[PDB]
Amino acid sequence: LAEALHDAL
Ligand SMILES: [Co+2]
Repeated sequence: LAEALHDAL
């Protein structure tokens, strides 16, 4: 999750 969001943002 943390990484996925880091990228999406
Ligand atoms: Co990434």
